[PDB]
Amino acid sequence: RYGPARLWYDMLGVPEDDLLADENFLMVTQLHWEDDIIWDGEPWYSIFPIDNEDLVYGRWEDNIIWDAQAMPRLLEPPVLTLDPNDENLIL
Amino acid sequence: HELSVEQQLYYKEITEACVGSCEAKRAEALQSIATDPGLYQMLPRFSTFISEGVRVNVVQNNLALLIYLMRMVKALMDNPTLYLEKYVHELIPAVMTCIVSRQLCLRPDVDNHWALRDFAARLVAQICKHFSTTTNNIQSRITKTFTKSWVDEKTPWTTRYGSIAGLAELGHDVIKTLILPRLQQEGERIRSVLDGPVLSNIDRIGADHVQ
Amino acid sequence: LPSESMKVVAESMGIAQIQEETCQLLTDEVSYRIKEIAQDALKFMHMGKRQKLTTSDIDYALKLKNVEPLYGFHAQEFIPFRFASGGGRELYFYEEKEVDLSDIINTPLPRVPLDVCLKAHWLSIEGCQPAIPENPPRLKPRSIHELSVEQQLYYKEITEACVGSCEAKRAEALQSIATDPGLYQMLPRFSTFISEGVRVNVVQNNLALLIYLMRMVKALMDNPTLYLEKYVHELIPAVMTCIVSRQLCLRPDVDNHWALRDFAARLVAQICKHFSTTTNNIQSRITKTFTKSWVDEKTPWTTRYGSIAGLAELGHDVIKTLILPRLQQEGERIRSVLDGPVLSNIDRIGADHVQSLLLKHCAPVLAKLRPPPDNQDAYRAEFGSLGPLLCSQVVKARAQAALQ
Repeated sequence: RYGPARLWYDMLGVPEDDLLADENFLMVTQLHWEDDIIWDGEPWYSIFPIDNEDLVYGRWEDNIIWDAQAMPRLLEPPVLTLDPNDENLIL
Repeated sequence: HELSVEQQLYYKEITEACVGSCEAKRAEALQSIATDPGLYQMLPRFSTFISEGVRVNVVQNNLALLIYLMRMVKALMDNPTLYLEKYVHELIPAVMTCIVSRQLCLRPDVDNHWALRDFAARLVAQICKHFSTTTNNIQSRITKTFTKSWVDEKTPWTTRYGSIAGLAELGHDVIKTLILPRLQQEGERIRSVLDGPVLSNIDRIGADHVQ
Repeated sequence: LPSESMKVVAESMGIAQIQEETCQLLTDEVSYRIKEIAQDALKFMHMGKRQKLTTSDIDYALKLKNVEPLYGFHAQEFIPFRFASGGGRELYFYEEKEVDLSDIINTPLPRVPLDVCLKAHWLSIEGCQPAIPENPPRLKPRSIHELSVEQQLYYKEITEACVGSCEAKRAEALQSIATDPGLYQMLPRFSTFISEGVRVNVVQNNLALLIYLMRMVKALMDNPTLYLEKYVHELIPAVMTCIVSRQLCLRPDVDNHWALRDFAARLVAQICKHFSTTTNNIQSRITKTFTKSWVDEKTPWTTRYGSIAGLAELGHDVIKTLILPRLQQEGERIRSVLDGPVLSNIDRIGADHVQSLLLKHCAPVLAKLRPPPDNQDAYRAEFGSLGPLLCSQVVKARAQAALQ
């Protein structure tokens, strides 16, 4: 309740504490990469970049609220997790 | 971890400037969000604020505060310094909620939910132009949600309007291979437009907006 | 067996006027002997470890029941043809039932296959099955990359070998790309390295960097294990760009080494044309871009030559339906370059290459649909571009056909 989004919590007043085939959607069949064609120019530590495991792996599509009234999964308040993988954060 | 008092005060002033007391402070707050260099360490707070505020539309169907939150997202995207790759999983379903939900209005007949529809559709086309990678599969997932919301019957004319708006803001090949097969659906639409018997319902304005 | 069939056999032998009970008596006796042998030929199949029931199983099942696996002929003498089989009769239902006796002599005999050898490999290493080609295969925690450090080191070695500092290193790395089974789950990083490379490698037209990347694309395509059409959309621009883009280096010399690039590149694009095909997405999209490259006015003589080559290997019908109504434009372009008179620009070289390629394609397009009559001056109705030399190319093609 007192963390980030406390303003929303206080405003609420809560106080505890075949066209669906996979290929159709592959972006080779849905994109104009013909513009990308350029006519005339004018490891003890992994070298490759590490991507957000939640974006790469998690199903963020369970948080999409398709219908406000009939929402299939009961959602819960989210705690701040302060991922330390990201640089630019002191801790 | 905890915000220092400087940025706690900056977060408070910037969020309360985009709630609707006056327009000039809102424009200066959005021009602050779009053009400051050091707003990281306050990006998770802004993402939480925006996603919870779009969720709070279900308790109070406020069109105006949703337009303000979508202009907050549009200002967050124009910032060159901050990278929204780690927080895009929160902003995608908020803009999606502003697109494909059915009651975006308090008075459904007079409120132009229609503009928060094409504004958020342009926003999600930008959010899947800048961030879609083959590891992400952002654009293919977004097209799949829009497509199975459009092809499936029983969907209201508002959410079909949102689906068609997003699919048509994605580009030309998408409307070639998604919209053009179901052009016969226009006949099913004109079933309820040219031909009655009920006329004074709210389906007609949404149907000819879709048309 | 059908009793009607037994009657046909009986009256075609001299035994006429057989009763139905006489005829039913034949078809339960012989249907038992077929069932007795096929149950007995399944013993040789189960002792073969083959679960196949080959043609030789019935030859041993017959010999087991003291009947000659003699098929089609029965020797009441037995001495010359004992229980050794003759391998059956190679006969069909849809056969011709009459052949010429010199047709069987003049056909080439099939190749005797390789003899049996003993190779060893590893089904399991201390419990784990290896992925060799002989086998079927609050702070959030600090995440790990989805590649191992052996895999990441392998990627670094293969990419630093594929930029072609040494040729033997390249060739192995290309074969390693062509047959590594575990090269999936590293394929995003290879596709991104290719794509990103060509785009910052055409800023300065570095031909080797490009010829090596096109060979890397060709080595990525013929690998049978990996699934490519998730990266097919990223791949199409990079292979296509090298063939028709302008050359920031020297167009006149490494012209041919650039046409050799356009060749190994036409290979990856041709794979894209033949594979990955669904309705009206890939082949028609690159065909439309090639045609609006062609109908383009005042196009670069490098872009023009590359697009001409690209539309050229689209197969049999594509040049049959597309290159036809455009000969006059090609001739006019050649005439303008010839007028010059300045030869300083790469325009003359581009024109000569385009004309030669178009003339060769037109030659078989003609050899293919029409007889080789009036090969002297009838081609003057098509502006007289290749004429008698085109006729000579058609004659060489006819000689190759005769050799075949």
